[PDB]
Formats: sequence, structure tokens, C-alpha cells
Amino acid sequence: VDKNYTVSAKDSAKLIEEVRKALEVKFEDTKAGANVNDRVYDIKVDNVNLTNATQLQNKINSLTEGQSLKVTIQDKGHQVLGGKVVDYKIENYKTAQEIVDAVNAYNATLAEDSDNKLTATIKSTNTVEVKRAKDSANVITLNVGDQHLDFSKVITSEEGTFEGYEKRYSDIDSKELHTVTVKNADLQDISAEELFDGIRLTTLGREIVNKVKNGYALTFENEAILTQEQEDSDDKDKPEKSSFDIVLSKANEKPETISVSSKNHKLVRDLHKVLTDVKDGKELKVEVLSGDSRFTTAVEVSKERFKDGEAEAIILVGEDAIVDGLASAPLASQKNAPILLSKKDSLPSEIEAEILRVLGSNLSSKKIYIVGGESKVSKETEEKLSKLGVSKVERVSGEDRFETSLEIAKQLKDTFKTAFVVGGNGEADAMSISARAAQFGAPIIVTGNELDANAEKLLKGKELEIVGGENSVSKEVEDKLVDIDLNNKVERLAGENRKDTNAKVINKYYAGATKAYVAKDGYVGGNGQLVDALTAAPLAASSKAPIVLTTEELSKSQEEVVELRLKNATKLVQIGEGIAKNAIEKIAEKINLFT
Ligand SMILES: [Cl-]
Repeated sequence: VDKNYTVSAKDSAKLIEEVRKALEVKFEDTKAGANVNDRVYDIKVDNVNLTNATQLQNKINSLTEGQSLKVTIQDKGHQVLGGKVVDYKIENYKTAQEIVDAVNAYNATLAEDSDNKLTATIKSTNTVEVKRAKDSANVITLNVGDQHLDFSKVITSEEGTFEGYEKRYSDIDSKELHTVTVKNADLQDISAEELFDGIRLTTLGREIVNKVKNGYALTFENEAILTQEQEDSDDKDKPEKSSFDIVLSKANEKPETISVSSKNHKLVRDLHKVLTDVKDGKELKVEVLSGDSRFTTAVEVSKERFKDGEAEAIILVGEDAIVDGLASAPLASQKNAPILLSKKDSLPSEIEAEILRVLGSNLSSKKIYIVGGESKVSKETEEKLSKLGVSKVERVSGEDRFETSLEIAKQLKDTFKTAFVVGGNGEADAMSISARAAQFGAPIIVTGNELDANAEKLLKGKELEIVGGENSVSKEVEDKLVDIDLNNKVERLAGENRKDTNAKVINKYYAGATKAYVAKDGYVGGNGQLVDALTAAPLAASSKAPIVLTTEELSKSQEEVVELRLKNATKLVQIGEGIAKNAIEKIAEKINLFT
């Protein structure tokens, strides 16, 4: 057992019996100065000699939150010779000249002057003769490989009276001081990847961000991160892992320390940069707002948009109601309400819980709008909601989507100068204009093959824009729009596919934006995956920022517009999960987001 580490007080059982056993090792025979039965391990607690394992145990238990102590164990040098642990080792002369060297020390370093002075002569490569300088008697021949002798210990055995010399057993030097730090705290040893993938924090990564906002100060320790130059100059003799300790603390609370490392030095340097931002409270360059489902992602957008009790209303749509939802963006932005989601036959607890949080104590003066028919949100969920006590659960709906959009449209203030027209089958093209519309009170009118009379009545006199190709919004509807348009002109934003449409909306409206949001485009798992995009559009509207729609890599058309329009973006916010890291990297690269 040989190493210096840290354990928590709670999991220190193993160290304590480790010490109990080591305290039993004693010297059975000593020749270099120790005492028989002396312990062979020198063990201390904050440099105080350990009386027994139970005092270790009591010191560890008396540690309050955050406090730590160190145990030092050091072998004083021992070995087993013939079944007995000893403090000594037998050393032998290794060359002829070692022998004469010893004689020289005894003569000058010990004796001095002359009387007991000895003399040695090398006689061959591995024998030296030793005798006295005066009488030249008491002659011995030492060979290389013979045990060291003490010339101060003459063996005058009185069987008459003769000479002789005794041996020098030597000390086994102390080995090395190992330290175990014991902390009353929660400790973790994890790879850096578990917390951060290269550009985004992971869900485990955001738990730390959440603890800081919860009064935990973030502090760093044992920082052993190498600069690109220490990695550039492959001078050898360098570690294969970067590391550091993250410490979270709060008053009356038990701290927590998380040790991270990786074979990826850039990952670690990068992660340490994001955590400095989290500790400094400085807005990150890449933030993910998401949960394990469309319902928990919708709550995370709501937490970003509203502090407790700050929402004036609730917009509730069916979980799969993409058209009612994307059309609901200027409505959620206008009524300062989150777009939350319901099952048709129930309200998940996560959403009910976010309703309470954002309406707060004055819910009595606020409203809950349910968009869509009972085919999206049943009559029964509507009555469970009437049990709350909000000013009013008002349903905004019609016989179909076309009709529902005009109803949403009517809940907006008529003081708007812009309106958008999209097809009942164009949700993947349409979603691209939700933030812009939410950002300007512009309704989003959804139409079938021919424009309804009420639709024409709401847009007659205002400036209109079409989003979708002629197969979504017929060229006939277009002709009727140019007719009711103010300047007798209606532009159409329409790419070959939904990523080209998203690129045209971004090219047209977002020059100068200081943020970019990104969400799945519906190409993995179908159009229902556009729900993330629709819960975030009022959020992107509040930031005057666009939503890039992508699941895998950007199209070239998107890559080019981002490069022209979003050079001022100083933040990339990802909504939801399942977006390739490469598209986020591509986006970061084009807008020059880093360093
Ligand atoms: Cl994040």
C-alpha cells in the first residue's frame, strides 16, 4: 500500500483498520539503534504521534463540515531476517578500495594522532590486508563481498589473549512519508467528459451550475492544467492527464469536492474556462436549455423566461400541436406567458408544477389560454385547471388549425403592421418565422388552398409576408394577398427545403443579432420534434435573436447566412437534446464565438 490520497470521513473505515494493523508491526530484533518492540511505522495525525486506532477514529469523527486532517505513515525501514522483523541490513564491501576507505575514517575521523592507528594494503583486485602501523600485527584479509566491520570493536578473546574485529550491521533508512487526507465532505472522482463534451456542459455538468445559483460558491483547487505550450513542446516527462478540483460550499452545508481529469488537455482547459465563467457569474458562450422530454425542456425555457411569479399568463398547447404552437409565439410574447405543453388526457406534474411557479400568489388576476381543440387538450384537463382559481381558463380554438390561427390572431392587439402567411402543411418552414413574429406582434395566419374571408378581413390594409413555397401557400392565395396588401406587394421567403427556408429568414431579418438560438429541425423523428423550437421562439423574440433549425450538420445555405449575419452573436443557446456537436461547432466557428 503506497500512495497519497483523500477519503471522506464517512468512507474512512478501511484507512482506520489499515492503520490498526500497521500499528501492530514492531521490531523483534534491533541493531541499528531502534528498541525492540518499537513500532516500525511512524504514524501521525496533524503531526501528532497516534496513541492507537481509536484516537484516529475519534479525530476523524470530531471533524465538522469542511474540516480535514492528515494522517502520515512512514516506514522507518524494516525487513524480515529469519522470521523476525528487524531494523537492520547487512552491508558488504563492494570493491578493494571501499575497505581502505573505511580504515581511513577510523584512523582520522575517529582516532586522531597515533596509538591505535591501523594500516591497509591492497593485495589483489578483491583482497586488502589490515594490521597495525606500529606492531604490524593482528593481520586480517578482507575480501570484496565480506560484511562491513567496526574497527573500534576488537575481539580480544581471553583464551590466552588474541585479536579479531566485530561487524557493522547498518540501518535500513526510513522510506517515504505517505499522506492521507481525511475530509468531512462529499467527494467525486470523474472524467472531464462526464461534465462537458468539448463545447457544451452535460446534464451532470449543469447540476453544478444549478448548485452555484443555489448559494454555493464555486472555488478551484489542485489545478494541474498544462498550457498548449507544455503540450506543444513534446519534451517528454509530462503527465497524460489534466486535472483540477471543483469545490462547492455554503453556510451550514457540507461542502462537496469534484476531481476531474482527462487525456484531453484542451477539454479540461476549456471546461475550466466555462467553470470560471460559472464561478464569476459570467454568462456562458454555449448554454443548453433542455430536459429528458419536450415537457421538461418546455419548463427549462420557462425558467429562462420567468423568475417566480413573474408570468402574467399561461399558453397551453397539445404536446404534438406544432401548428397551434408555432402560431402561439406572438401570443406567448404578448401576454408574457410560457408555452407549456399538455397531454390530451392529462397534465404531467412537471408542467402543473411550472404553472404554479410562474403565476405565483396573484394567480387570481391571471389567465390560462388552452390553444387547440379537445383533440389536443381535452375538456377534462380544462376542468382540472378550473379548480386552480385563476382569473380565467379561456380556450382559443376553432374547427381546425386554419380556424385556430385566426382565433389566436384575434387575441393579439390589432395595432400590428405585419402579418405572416403559411400553409397548413408548412410547419417546418413556418417555425423559422415564429421568433420574428413573436418579436413584433405579427400574427401567423395558417391557410388552406384558398384564403378564408375572415383571414382577408384581418390582413386587409396591413403588410404581409409569405413563408413556404407555392405547394404550401398557393400562388392563388398570394394573388389575393397582394390585393389586400398595403403597398400592393408581398414577398415570399421559400427555400427548396426547411433548412434553406430557415437560412432565408435568418438572412432577411437578423443582421446584427447578438445571440443565436438552435433547435431540432424535425428531420430526426419527424415534425413533432419542432416542439422545442416552438416553446423557445418567445424566448428568442425577447432576445431579438433567430432560431437556427438543425439536427445534424448545417446546410451550406445556413452556414453562409450565419457567416454574414451573426458575426455579432456573443452567445449560442441550444434548446433540447439530440443536436449534433458538430452543428454547434460549425455555428460557433462561423460567428467567431470563441476567445
Ligand atoms: Cl449549459
